[PDB]
Amino acid sequence: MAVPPTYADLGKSARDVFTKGYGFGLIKLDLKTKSENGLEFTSSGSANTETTKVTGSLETKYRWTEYGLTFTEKWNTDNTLGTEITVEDQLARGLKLTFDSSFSPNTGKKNAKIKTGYKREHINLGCDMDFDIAGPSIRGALVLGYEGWLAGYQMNFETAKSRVTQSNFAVGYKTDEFQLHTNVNDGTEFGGSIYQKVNKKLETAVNLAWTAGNSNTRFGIAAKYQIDPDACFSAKVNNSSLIGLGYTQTLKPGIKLTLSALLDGKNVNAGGHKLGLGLEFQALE
Repeated sequence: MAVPPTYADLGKSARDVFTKGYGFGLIKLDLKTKSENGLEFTSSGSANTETTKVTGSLETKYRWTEYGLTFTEKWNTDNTLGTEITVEDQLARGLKLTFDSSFSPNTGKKNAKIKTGYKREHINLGCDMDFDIAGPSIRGALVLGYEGWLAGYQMNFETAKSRVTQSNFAVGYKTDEFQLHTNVNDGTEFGGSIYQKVNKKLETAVNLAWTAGNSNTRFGIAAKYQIDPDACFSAKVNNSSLIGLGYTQTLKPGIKLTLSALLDGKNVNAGGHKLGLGLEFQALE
């Protein structure tokens, strides 16, 4: 059983480029300190320095053994409450148990979800059940792996009703320089993502999806261009003429500067620019 993170290859390309990147002109912060002693500490969030609009999250995390125990506690300023604790089973190799807590906006009480992952040498099985008091929802995930092609489908069955609430789908193939994954988010958005590497130049990813309702094609391309070990520029544009770039610059061992800006080609000069300035601090050594 040599089972790679195939489920993770379904959205690694897509999630990064698909995200809008709507910066309100504010500051993003991230600080992560790792120790291989069960300790992981993360501080993250965004603050608008124009008056005082600070919303973020604080993560108290526990990391014991790389492929063993990971405890995640996080609380958002939005009052939402997130928990995810993962334990890898040593008897059943490829068996992953994680206990999740869903982050309640108004309730303030975290809610219990049970997340299970079984890896078979060709395909990945995942059972995730969110327990609501009036009607729990059980979502089943299956990632398929067959010579050259990688596939996935995650379905949400709502026992609160008689019905599926979310339908997620993934298909594609992996090649030396090209990775393609067709991804579906509900019946409402279905499209494909292409990951292409330009040797020693830059790396580009394409995401475009069709959204049910009208004949809309959503097209977007992102490329991360690295010239320096301490400097890498990542730019993406969406077919809505929206150009957003993020510049990652390392200022000495421990400080990452991330400049991000979405320029609405619709009329940035008179319509406004989207801005995100982010500092990422890390303690490893």
